[PDB]
Amino acid sequence: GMEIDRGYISPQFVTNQERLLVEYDNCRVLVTDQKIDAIRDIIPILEQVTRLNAPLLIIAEDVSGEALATLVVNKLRGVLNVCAIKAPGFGERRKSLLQDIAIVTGAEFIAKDLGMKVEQAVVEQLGVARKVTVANNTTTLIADAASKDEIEMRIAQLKKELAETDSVYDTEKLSERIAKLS
Repeated sequence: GMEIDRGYISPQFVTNQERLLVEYDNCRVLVTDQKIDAIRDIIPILEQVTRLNAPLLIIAEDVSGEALATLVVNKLRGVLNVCAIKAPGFGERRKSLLQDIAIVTGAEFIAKDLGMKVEQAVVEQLGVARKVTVANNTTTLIADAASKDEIEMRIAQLKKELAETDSVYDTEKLSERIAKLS
């Protein structure tokens, strides 16, 4: 499946005690490049997802403070299965990867540059992954919600970048991104 080089933000999210893994089926996915720290930011979507009986994976710039504390407590006390991971990479590269993840999961990228805020997120904006496995250092998503036209559009976009790039690093990352999308 599709791998992300980031693991769980807290080990308290673990569902598999023996393997120290988070293991979800049919998981809803929040995709954002915003930091989630204030409890007010996370409460609305948490309330909505709790009603749905679905697991939730949160991908954000970071999750910390009271917002993280609220997530761990709701998981530990059996309200819902939820896990947070950091968005991969940095800067424009992080943005590009989140766009990829949004496409693959059919999520709306709650992007800071477009003025989208986590506080007004609704379930409609969440993506879905068939299988989610979160380890301490990596995450693997299996998804079937992607529009194949969107995938082909994205690959065409990345194709031009790959043909044009002259660095080994970007050559490696772009060619592997096209693989993750394919």
